[PDB]
Amino acid sequence: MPQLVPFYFMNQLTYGFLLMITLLILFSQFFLPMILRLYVSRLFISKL
Amino acid sequence: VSTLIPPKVVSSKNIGSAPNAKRIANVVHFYKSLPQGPAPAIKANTRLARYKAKYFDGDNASGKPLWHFALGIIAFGYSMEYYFH
Repeated sequence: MPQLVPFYFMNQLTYGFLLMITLLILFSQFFLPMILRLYVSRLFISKL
Repeated sequence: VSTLIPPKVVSSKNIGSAPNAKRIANVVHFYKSLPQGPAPAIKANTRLARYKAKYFDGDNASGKPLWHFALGIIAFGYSMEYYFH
């Protein structure tokens, strides 16, 4: 199958694993903590 | 005999009850409170702050942006089909 046999396996795969590391960092430092703002904000609202 | 001096001494009723904690919270929160919050998102400008405003605001979540977003990717590969064929 040409979609499972290019010669570009390592080329593709390099760009692929780069996307994973990017997203991991992106979630971890940015996007997960902005939901945690919703959680904490709710608990402060809970206090008031 | 001569009355004791407690009734005329007060100085720890201000930690003595629970709404003191709430009071010191809501003197800060409400005193510097705004009448209304700032924003429900508004940036994406380039004639696309309108795209976000119509579709990705709190006003509605409807299938129109989905269709639009789908169609962009369809337009890419459909043109490329004739680049491949």
